[PDB]
Amino acid sequence: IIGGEFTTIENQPWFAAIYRRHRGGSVTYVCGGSLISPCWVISATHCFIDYPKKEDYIVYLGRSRLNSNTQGEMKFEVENLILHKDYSADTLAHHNDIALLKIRSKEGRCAQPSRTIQTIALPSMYNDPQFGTSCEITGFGKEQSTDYLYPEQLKMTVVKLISHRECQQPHYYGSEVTTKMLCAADPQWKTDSCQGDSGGPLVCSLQGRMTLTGIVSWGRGCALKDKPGVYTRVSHFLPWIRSHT
Amino acid sequence: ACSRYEVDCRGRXSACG
Ligand SMILES: *Cc1cc(C*)cc(C*)c1
Ligand SMILES: [Cl-]
Repeated sequence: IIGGEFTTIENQPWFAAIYRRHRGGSVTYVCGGSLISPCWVISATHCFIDYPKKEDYIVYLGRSRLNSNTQGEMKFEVENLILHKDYSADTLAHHNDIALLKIRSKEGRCAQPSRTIQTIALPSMYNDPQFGTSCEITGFGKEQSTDYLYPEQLKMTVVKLISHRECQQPHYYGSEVTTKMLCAADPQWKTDSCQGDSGGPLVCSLQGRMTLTGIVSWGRGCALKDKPGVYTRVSHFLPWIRSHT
Repeated sequence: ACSRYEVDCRGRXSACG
């Protein structure tokens, strides 16, 4: 996350931190995700498309730090890893950038609600907040585009929803943005998602409900003028989510 | 170069492609 502030998992308790294990037991971060039910985390297919074997992945909930453990965290295996069979990416945009992970502890259990872990509601079909609405994104992604390191502490920031019309300008992304995507950015262009933030949540209040409006997917650079964040538009993937869940 | 240890290797900001 460019800009924004350090937070803790208690302020984003639906945030899931997804890791890959290596032949030598080295564990590296992959991407973020969101807890949408006790056994299900939603994320982005592009995060997994190169190493699609569920066995390599670990998922943490209740976790506030990237390479250290935090009190109140819970560790899960991936029982099912479901990618979107129409995933594609031209050179910039990612289409159908959405994935599900069924999580299961070693005792065979799913998440339980606590101080650090809660589910995030999905929107009802085709229901997005109005443009101008202030939303939250969270992740362990880069703090600057040029960094080689990732912050150790969870961050969040606020961004505003942008109309397709406005996002579909030449000097933004044009028709590179489809109707199954959604743009958000800082009016002053100082805060944004970046590498490592993908799969993570874009959360808005909608009908007095904290709601998973988007999933961090793509964008040109990070916090670049006229280059908003581009998010999988969850309210247009309900059938896919019901049919796999 | 960019490896299998790389975080979110197809994320915005990544050198892939
Ligand atoms: C080096 C590398 C790694 C991944 C996961 C993807 C691309 C394009 C390049
Ligand atoms: Cl599919």
